[PDB]
Amino acid sequence: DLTVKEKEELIEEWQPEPLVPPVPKDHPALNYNIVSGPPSHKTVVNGKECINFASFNFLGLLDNPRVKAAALASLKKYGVGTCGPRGFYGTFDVHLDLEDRLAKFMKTEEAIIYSYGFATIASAIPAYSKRGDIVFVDRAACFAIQKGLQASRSDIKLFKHNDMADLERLLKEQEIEDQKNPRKARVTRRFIVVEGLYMNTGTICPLPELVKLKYKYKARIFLEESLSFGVLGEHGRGVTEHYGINIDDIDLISANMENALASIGGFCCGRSFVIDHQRLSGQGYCFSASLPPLLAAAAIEALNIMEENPGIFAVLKEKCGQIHKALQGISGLKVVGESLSPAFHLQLEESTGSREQDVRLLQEIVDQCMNRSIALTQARYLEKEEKCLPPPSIRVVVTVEQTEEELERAASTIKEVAQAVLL
Amino acid sequence: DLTVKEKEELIEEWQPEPLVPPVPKDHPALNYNIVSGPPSHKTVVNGKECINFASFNFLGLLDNPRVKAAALASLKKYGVGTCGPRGFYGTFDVHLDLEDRLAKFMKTEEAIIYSYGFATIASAIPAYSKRGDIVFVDRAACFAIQKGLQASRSDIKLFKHNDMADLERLLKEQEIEDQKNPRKARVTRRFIVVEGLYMNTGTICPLPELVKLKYKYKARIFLEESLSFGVLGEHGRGVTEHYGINIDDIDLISANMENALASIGGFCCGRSFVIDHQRLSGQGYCFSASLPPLLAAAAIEALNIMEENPGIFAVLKEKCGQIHKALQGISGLKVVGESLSPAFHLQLEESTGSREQDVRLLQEIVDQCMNRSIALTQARYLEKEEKCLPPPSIRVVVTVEQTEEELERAASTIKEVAQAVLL
Amino acid sequence: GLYKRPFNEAFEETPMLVAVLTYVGYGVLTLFGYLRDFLRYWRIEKCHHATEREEQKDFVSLYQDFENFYTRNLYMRIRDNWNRPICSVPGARVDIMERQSHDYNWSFKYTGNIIKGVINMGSYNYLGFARNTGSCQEAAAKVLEEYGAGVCSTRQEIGNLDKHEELEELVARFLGVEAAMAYGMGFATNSMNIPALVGKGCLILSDELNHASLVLGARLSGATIRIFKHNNMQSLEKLLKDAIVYGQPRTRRPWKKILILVEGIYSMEGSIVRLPEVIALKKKYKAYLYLDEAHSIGALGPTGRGVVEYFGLDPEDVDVMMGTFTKSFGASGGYIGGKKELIDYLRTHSHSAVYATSLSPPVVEQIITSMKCIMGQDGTSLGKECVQQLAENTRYFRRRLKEMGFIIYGNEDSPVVPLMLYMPAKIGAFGREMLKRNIGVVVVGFPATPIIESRARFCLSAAHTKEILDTALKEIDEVGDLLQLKYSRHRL
Amino acid sequence: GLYKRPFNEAFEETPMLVAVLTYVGYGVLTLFGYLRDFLRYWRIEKCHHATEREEQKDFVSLYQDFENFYTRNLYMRIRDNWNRPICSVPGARVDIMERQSHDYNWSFKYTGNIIKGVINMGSYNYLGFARNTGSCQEAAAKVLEEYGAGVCSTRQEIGNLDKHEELEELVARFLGVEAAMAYGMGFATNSMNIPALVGKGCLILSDELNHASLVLGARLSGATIRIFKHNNMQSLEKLLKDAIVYGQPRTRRPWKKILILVEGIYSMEGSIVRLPEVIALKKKYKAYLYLDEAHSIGALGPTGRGVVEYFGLDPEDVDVMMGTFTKSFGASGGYIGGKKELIDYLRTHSHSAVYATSLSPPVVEQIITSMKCIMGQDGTSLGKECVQQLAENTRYFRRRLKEMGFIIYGNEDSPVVPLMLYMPAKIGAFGREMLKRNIGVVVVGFPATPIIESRARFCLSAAHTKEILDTALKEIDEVGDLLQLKYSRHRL
Amino acid sequence: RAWKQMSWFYYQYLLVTALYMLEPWERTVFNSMLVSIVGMALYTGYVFMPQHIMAILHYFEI
Amino acid sequence: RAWKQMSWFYYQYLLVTALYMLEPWERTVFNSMLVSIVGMALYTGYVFMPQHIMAILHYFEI
Repeated sequence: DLTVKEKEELIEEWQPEPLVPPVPKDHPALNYNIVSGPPSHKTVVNGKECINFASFNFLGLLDNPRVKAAALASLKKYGVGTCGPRGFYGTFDVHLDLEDRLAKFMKTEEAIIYSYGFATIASAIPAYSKRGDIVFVDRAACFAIQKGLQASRSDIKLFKHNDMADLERLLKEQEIEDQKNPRKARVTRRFIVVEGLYMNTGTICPLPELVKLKYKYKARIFLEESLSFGVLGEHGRGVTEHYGINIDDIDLISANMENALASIGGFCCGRSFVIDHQRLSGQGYCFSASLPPLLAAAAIEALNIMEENPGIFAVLKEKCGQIHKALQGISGLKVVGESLSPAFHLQLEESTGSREQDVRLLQEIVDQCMNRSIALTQARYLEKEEKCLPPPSIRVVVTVEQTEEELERAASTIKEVAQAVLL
Repeated sequence: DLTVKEKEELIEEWQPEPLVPPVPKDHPALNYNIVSGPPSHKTVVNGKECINFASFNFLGLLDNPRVKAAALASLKKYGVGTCGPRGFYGTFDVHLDLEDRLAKFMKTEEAIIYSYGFATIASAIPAYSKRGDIVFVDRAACFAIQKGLQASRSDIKLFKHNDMADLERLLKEQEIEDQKNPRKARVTRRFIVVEGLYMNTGTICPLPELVKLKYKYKARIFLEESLSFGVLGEHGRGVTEHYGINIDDIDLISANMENALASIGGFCCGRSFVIDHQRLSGQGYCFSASLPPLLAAAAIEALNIMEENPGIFAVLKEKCGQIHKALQGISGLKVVGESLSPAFHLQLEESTGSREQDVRLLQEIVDQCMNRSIALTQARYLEKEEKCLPPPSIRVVVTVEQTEEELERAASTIKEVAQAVLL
Repeated sequence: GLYKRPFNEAFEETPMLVAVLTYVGYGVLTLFGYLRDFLRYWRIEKCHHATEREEQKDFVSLYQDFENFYTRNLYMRIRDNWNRPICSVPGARVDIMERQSHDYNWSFKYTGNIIKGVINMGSYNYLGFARNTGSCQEAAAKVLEEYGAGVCSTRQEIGNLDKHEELEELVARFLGVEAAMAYGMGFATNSMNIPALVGKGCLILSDELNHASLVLGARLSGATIRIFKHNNMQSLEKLLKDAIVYGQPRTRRPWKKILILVEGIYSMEGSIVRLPEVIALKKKYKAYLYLDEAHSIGALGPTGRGVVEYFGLDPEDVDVMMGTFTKSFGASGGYIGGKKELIDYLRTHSHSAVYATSLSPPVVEQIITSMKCIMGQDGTSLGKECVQQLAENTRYFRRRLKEMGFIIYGNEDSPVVPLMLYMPAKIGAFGREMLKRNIGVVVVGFPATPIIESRARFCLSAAHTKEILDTALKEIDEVGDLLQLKYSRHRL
Repeated sequence: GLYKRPFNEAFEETPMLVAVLTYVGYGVLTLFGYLRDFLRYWRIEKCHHATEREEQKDFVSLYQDFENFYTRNLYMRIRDNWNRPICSVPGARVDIMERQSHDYNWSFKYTGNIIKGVINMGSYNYLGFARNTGSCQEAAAKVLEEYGAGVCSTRQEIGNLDKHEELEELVARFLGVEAAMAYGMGFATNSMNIPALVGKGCLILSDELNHASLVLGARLSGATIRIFKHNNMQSLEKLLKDAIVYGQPRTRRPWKKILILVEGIYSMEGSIVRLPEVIALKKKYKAYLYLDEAHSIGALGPTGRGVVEYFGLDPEDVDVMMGTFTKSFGASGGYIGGKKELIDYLRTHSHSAVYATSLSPPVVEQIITSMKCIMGQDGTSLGKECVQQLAENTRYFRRRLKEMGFIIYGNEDSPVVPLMLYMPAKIGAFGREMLKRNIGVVVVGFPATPIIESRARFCLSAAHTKEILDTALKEIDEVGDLLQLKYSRHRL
Repeated sequence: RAWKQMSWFYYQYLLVTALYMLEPWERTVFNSMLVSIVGMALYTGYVFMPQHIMAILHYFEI
Repeated sequence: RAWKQMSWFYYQYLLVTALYMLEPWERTVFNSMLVSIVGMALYTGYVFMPQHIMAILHYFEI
C-alpha cells in the first residue's frame, strides 16, 4: 500500500481551511440595535426615543405591574435558578401549576413546558416522526419547524403555501405509492405540519379543509400556534377557536410563551397519549435545565390576566384592522398580511436584480422612520440555510397599547418616507 | 463506484494552481545588464564605461579582425541559416572542415559538433549511460553535467570535491556490491564524470590519480574541458597537456566553443568507437538544426590563430598569476581559485545567517566597482535546482588583453570598495 | 502533554458474578415484561394507558410497541425515583413534596405532607449560589422592577439590550479570551452553533460519551462523524492520522476541516478530559478544538476559571470554549468564547441569534452579579472561600467513600461522584432507601448509561458543611451494608 | 470547437498485401543481419568497425550488441541517403558534393565532382528567406562588423545586449502576445523551459507524436506523463476527466496542474492540430496549453502569424506559445511568448537564461530583418507575396500528387507532404532514384516513424517557382511508375 | 435473631433476582415455577442419579 | 521487349524481398535457398499429392 515516508509528508502538506470565513464588514446584521431600557412602548433605540413597532408584545403584558409583582414574589420564594433537569430535582411546584393552567386554558388533557421557545417545536417533531415516515410540511414554515424536520430523518414533502390542491395532489400520489407496496405502507405514518399564523407571510391556514384531508387520507396534523396563540379568537385560544374547529381533531398544538405571555419558554399541548411520549423522548426536555421559577410565575399571571378580560383580543383586532386599512397606498411598497394578523410585512413591489439592494433600500426606510420616532425592523433570515427564502421585508407589529393617533402617524410617516426613498 | 453527478460536481470544484508563482519584485536576477555595443574590453554597461572583467573571452578572439573577416566571407558564401538537421541536407562543408580541424588540434581520431554549448554535455552522457549503470560524478559539477546525468536514469554517486579518498571509498564499496551479485555486475558500466577546471570553484582536477583509479577499478572517465580547453597547457590542449597525461586514457573530452573560441557551439572529441554512437543517439545532434556556417568559419579562424602563436597562453598564465597574487589582502573577502585558473571567485569570509544578505552585499560591491569603471559580475545559480549549491561569490575573469596597469587598478579598486562596504 | 500535577483516575472493572447477576435480573424483567404485554394485548388485564381516540383507530399506530418496551415494563416500575417535585430553593437542604401511587407508579397522588430538610445531592450548585437572599437576588429584583421579565424579540431586530452587552464583555474578561457571546440555553448553544462552524466536507471527531446536545449539533450539520474511545489518546491519534491521510470516504479528497468535540467534566463518568494531550495532538495535526465546559467552569481551578486554569494551559490554544451558567452561577443560559473573528461570525450566522428570543434581564443580572462575586470585583472574600471549600468537600467525600469499600469512578478532583450499583432492582432500592433516610440522590441506569453500569451520581457543593457530609456518609454506609453495594476488591 | 473553414484531412490506411510484404522484407533483413553478425563474431569475415583499445578489453563492453543491431544491419546498408554534404545556400536549388563508398557505406570517399542544380525538397525555408544576397544579409554583415560573431557570457551576467531586447519586443509585437523571450536553440527552449513550468505533483498530457525535445523536457521535470492518441479529442477528454476525478496515482490527492503539450504542424504526419477543440476542452476542464509552433509560425496563416491566425482564434487563449526561427525566418534560435508574468518568471528561472550563452548578434539581426519584412514594416510587398505563393505551391503540389495515385498524409493546407513507400528496400531505392534525376528528397523510416509506415517527406517553399514543381512532379511520376509506389485505392 | 437473618436473606433474594420490582402475584408465579422445577430435578436425581452423590453430600454436611 | 519486361520483374522481386540492399553473395544464398525449398516441395507434391491438382492447373493454363 503506502510506505511510511509519504504518509508523514502527506500529513505535513495538509493545511485546513480556516474555521470561520472572513465576513464582510458591510453586513447589516453585524450592527445590532442597542435598546437602552426595557423594550416597551415608547422605547429608546440607538439613543433616539421611538414608539415601538418592532417587538412581539401583542397584549402589552411585559410591563404590566401585576406580572412584575408576581415574578418578584416567586423570585423571593425560590430564587433565579432551578439547578437541574426536570428529572433530577428540577421540577418545582410552579412548573406543575403552569402546566395545569395551560391545559385548562386550552381545554385539553395535557401540556408540556420547554425552557426555550425554539426547542419546543425543534424537539416535538423528531420525537414522533422517525426514519421512513412522510411529512407534508407547508412551504412557508418557520426555521424552527425546518430544523425539527431535519433532526428527524423522515421524508419531507413541501407543498405550496396555503394551496390545498397541491396537498391533495401529494396525498393522492402517496396513495398510489402505498398501493404499489402495501407491506411498507402498513408501517408508515403520515404527518401534516402546519402553522396557525405564519411569521414569514402573516397569512392564516385553512383548517376546515386540512381537517377533512386529514380524516380522508389517514394523516396527522401538527399545528404550531406561536403567533396566533394569544391574539386570535374571542378567548384567545388560537386558530382553532377562530375557525370553530374542535380541539380534538388537531393532535399536537405547539406554541411559545415568549410573544404574547412575555416570558421565555414554550409549550406543547395535546391528549395525554401524544404528550406523554415527549417527557422521555424529547431532547430539549430531558437533557436541559427547567424553566426558572420567576418566568413560570410571570406566565401564570399573564394567563390569569388573559382569562379575566377577553376584550383585549377585540381591541387588538380592531387596531390591526385600522393599521392594515391605512397602509394601503404606499407608493413603493406592498402590504403582505391580513386584517386579522397582528404582525405583517411590507415588501417591495418591484424588486431590483440583487437582493442586497432591496435590503439596503429597506434599511434606509427603517433608519429614516427611526429618526422620526417610529421604530421598525426588517425581517432577518439566514440566506444560506432557508429552504424557501422569503423576500426582504420591513415588519410591522401591532399591539393593544398603541393609540389610534400613533397608528395614523405611523401610517403617514411610512408613506412619506417610502415615497421619498423609493423616488 | 461513483455516480455521474458527483463526478461532474468534482470536476466543477477542482481549481488548478496558477501556472507561474508570483515572483518577488526585489529579485536581482530580474534586472539584467544592458551592455550597449559589443561586450569587448572597455565595454559600456548600463550607460557607464567599464573595463570588462565579466565576460569569458580568455584569448580576446571575439573582436579580432581576422575572425570577423573570415565570418563575413562565409556569411557572403552560404548565408546565415542552415535550414535542417545534420541528417537532412544540413551538413555543409565548413562543418566537416571544422570537425577535422578540431580532431587534428586535439590529436585524436574524431570530433563531433553541437549547435549549443549546453547540449553537448547534456546529450553526450545520456547516450552512453543507460538505466542500471553507475556514475561517480564530482560534487562541484556544473549544471550541464547535472542535467545530463538526470536525463539518463543511471545511479549517481557524488564524491567530495577533488577528494580521491572518497572516490576510492565509493569504488571499493561498489566492488563489494559487485561481489555480492556477479551476474548483474557483468552488465554494469562504471563512469567517472569530472571537469577539467571547475567553473563553480576555479580548481583543477587531479588526473594522475583519476587515471590510476580508472585503470585499477574498471571505470571510464568522461572529461569536460569547457573552461580549460583554450587556456591550459603550452599549446592549449586542455588539462591533459598541463598534466602530460596521454590523450588516449581519457575516453570522451567534451567542451564548448563559446568561451575561448568566441563562437556559439560545442564539441565532443574522442576515439571513433566512442564518438560514432553520438551521431545517431545524441538528441541534441539528431533532432536539431546544424550550426550556422558563419559561426563555424569563425571557430576555424580562431583555431588557426591559436595554432599560429602559442604565446598567448603564457601571457594569460602570467596575468592570472599577477591578479591572483594582488588580490591577496581583501579585508572582507577571500579568493577561491588558483594561480593557473583564468576565471576565479571572490567569496565572503564570514557569512551572515541568510544567503540573501550575502547576495546583496556582493551586489553592492559589484555596483560600486562598476561606478568606478571596472565591470564585475556575480555568479548566478538556480537555488531550487542545484544539487550542491555553491556560496554566493563575485566572479573575476582574466584575459590576455587587460594591461598590467588595469590589473593593478582592478585590485586596488576591489580592495577599497570591499573594505568600505564590509565595514 | 505535560501534567504539572499528578493525573490519577480510577475506573475499577465490573466483577464477574455481578455482571452475571445483572444479566439474570434483566432476563427476568424481560420475560415478565413479555408476559405482561401479552396479558395486556388480549385484554385479560386492565391497562392504565391512554388509547388512540376512536375516530383514529384505523390510522397507522403512532407508537410501535417494541419501541416503548423498556419504558413500560422496566422504567415504569421504578418511576418514583425521578421527577421529584421539590418546593423550595435547592440549597444544601430542599423540601420535597410527598407523593404516593396506588396503581404501581402509573399515576401519582400528592399527599398533604411535605418532606422537610432533605439533604440535596442531586442539584448542580457547585459553588452554592442558589439562595433566595443575598446581593445577587436583590440585584435581580432591581432589574426585574426596571426592565421586566422576559424580552419579546430576537437579538438582531430589537431584542438586543445593554445588559446583554455587559454580560458578554464580562464573560470575555472572565474566561480571558478576546470575546464571548451569550445564549438562553446551553443545549441551544451547542445545537445552534456547531452547525454554523462546520458543514459538508468536514470531519467531526467526538468523544464516546458526549452530551446529547453535542451529538445533535453534529448530526444537524452535514459533517462526517467519527467516534473515538473515551479519553483514549491512542484512538484519537489513529483517527487523526487515518483521516488526514485517506481523506474523504468516497472521493478521497482532503478534508476541509477537522473538529474535535470534548467536554470539561463528563457528568456520568466523573472523568476530567486529558486536555494537554488533546492540545498537543491538535497542534501537531492542525485540528480545531471545541471544549464544552458546562460542568467545569465554576468548579475546577484554583480561582474557578475552568479546566484550562486547572491544567494551567493557555485559553488562546482552545479554539471554541462553550459553557453554561446553569450549574455553577445559578442562572440558566449559555455562552461561547473565542477570538473576535469567531464571535463576529457567530453574531452574524448563529441560528439562535437570528431566530430565537434572547436572555431574560433578571437572569443576566444574576449571572453578572455571580461572576463579579467570583472574580473578587465585589471586594468581599466569598469568591475565594467557595472554591476552596468545594475542593475540600470533594476530597473528603471521595476519600471516605473509597475507604468504605464502594466503587467510584473518575478523576480524584471532580466534584461529581458516581457510585456504582450494577443491578436493575438496586437502582430503585437505593433511591427509596436514601429518601427514607432524608438524603436525595440521583440514580441513573440504561437510557443514560451502559446497561451493566448503573450508578448513583452525587453532586457536591460549597453549601454542604462538614456536618451534612458526615450525616450523608453515615447513612450511605448503613444503606451499603443493607443492600450489599461494596463491590471493591482493592479497598475495604 | 467551431471551424470557420472546412477541416479535411486524409490518412489512408495501409493495404493488406503491402503490410505482408513489408513484414517479409523486414524478416529477410533480420535473418541476414543475424547471419552477418554471426560471421563477424567468429572472425570469419573482416569487420570495418572500430574495436575498444587493447588496454580496455577487460572493461565491461561499452555497447551491448543487440542495442546497435538495427544500426549495423539495416541502417548501414542505406546510409548513403542521409548526411548529404551540400556546399551552397539551401535555396530552391542546392549543390551536393558527390561521394561514393567501396566498403558498402561503411566509409565514404569524396569524388571530385559536385552535383549542381539539385532541386531541394528537404530544406525548411518555407518562406524562402535562405539567400546569400538581400537586405537581411547586408544588415547581418553590418552587425557582424560592429558587434562581432558570438557573445561570450550568459544573459544574466553580462551577456545581455540591446539586440536581444529589440528582438524580444519585436517578437512580442509579431505574435500579438504581451511579452516574449528568445533563446539560442529551439530544442533548448523546450528542454529548458518545460521543467520550469511544472514539477512533481502535476500532469503532462502529451500527444502521441511529439518532437523529442518536448518528450525530453517532460521527462526532465518530475511531472507524471500520460499520452493520448494523435489528434483524438475523445481520448484527450477521457484522460482529462479521469485525471481530474481520480487524482494522483498512489495518494489520490488532486493534481496541482494539468498541462497539454501540442504542436502546430507535425512534420512527419503533416497534420495540423485541432486547435479550437483543444482550447474548448482546456477552458472547460481548466487545463494549461503549451503550443509548439516550430513548423507553423511562418507557413500557416493569411499573413503568417502562426496557426492561431490560421484558425482565427485569439492568441491570449494559448497559455505558452513556443516557436523556432530555424524553419521560416532562416536563422537559428527559439522563442517563447506569453503574458508578462510568465515571461518574467522565465527570465528568472529558465535554465538557459542562467547557465547558457545567449544568441549571436548577426543571427538576431537576421531574425529582426526577416520579421520586419514579413510584417510589412520594410514597406515593400515581399511579405505579402511569399505567403500567397507558398499557399499556391502547397495546394498545387498536393493536388497533383494525390491525383497520380500516391498516398499522402495530413491536412490539405500543410506544406509538408509525406509521400508513403512502406517497404525497407524502397526507402533506399527512392532516395537513390530521385538523386539520379536531380531531386533531393528526405526519406525517413523506423527510428522516426512507425516500422510499417516509411515515408518520403517533401517540404515546399516560396522559392519553388512553377517550373521547378513541374519538373519535380514529372520525375516523381516516372519514379513512382518505376518502383510501383501508387498504392491508392480511391484515386488514380 | 435467626428470623431476622432469614428475612434479610429473602430480601437479598428479591434484590438479586429482580423480583423486588415485580408485583406480588408475579413473585408468586416465579416462586412456584422455581419450586416446581427444583422438585422435578430432585425427583429425577432420586430415580436416575446414583445415591453416591447423596452420600457425598451427607459426608460434606457432617 | 520481353527481356526488358523480365528484367523489370526481377528488379521488382529485389525491391519486394529486401534483397536490393543485400550484397551479391547474400542474394545468391537467398536464391539458392528459395529454389531448394521450392524443388523439395515440388518433389513432395509429385510423390504424395494427387495428379488431379496438376490436371486442374493444366486446365486453368489452357
